[PDB]
Amino acid sequence: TEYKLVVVGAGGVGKSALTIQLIQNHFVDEYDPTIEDSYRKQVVIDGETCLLDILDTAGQEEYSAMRDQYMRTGEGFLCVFAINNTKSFEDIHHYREQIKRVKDSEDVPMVLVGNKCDLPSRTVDTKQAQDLARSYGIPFIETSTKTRQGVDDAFYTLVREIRKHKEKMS
Ligand SMILES: Nc1nc2c(ncn2[C@@H]2O[C@H](COP(=O)(O)OP(=O)(O)O)[C@@H](O)[C@H]2O)c(=O)[nH]1
Repeated sequence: TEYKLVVVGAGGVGKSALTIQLIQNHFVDEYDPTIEDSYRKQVVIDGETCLLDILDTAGQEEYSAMRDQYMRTGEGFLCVFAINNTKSFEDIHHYREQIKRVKDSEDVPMVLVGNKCDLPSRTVDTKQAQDLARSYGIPFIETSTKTRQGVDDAFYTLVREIRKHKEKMS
């Protein structure tokens, strides 16, 4: 019943920072006597219990066996670039294409996220990113984990995208 969210993008764009901040504002303890400790932590977003994973392909993950498994298991993807890192924006299309290939689907819930929007050293304009998102047919939102701008909205929007997809498949 859980929604499986995956945060994907180039190294250093802020995927961990986004995910940590989301957990901080949304985790709760749940009573569940069927498990040994009787309580588990869970994240609830827009009324849905959500699982959270980060997909990174560089650094230590250059050595990982798990990339395609992350893509197959995830139900919706936050595709993150940083607004001060043009290469990270150029890398988005590769991630999206790989996800569509691995999932063998043209309809994969996704949201495009331009993180670090607090920074004054912008090299990716809001319009370039909006054009990309429009080509994909997905929402685009700018975020900052420093000011908190957009962070909740990015994940809430992804949850709605997944919900609408699950409604259609049903
Ligand atoms: N200015 C700014 N820095 C950020 C933001 N989000 C993350 N960072 C910083 O960017 C660096 C990389 O973040 P991290 O979460 O490790 O990125 P990941 O490699 O994509 O998981 C760290 O120094 C973070 O503090 C943001 O919204 N604004």
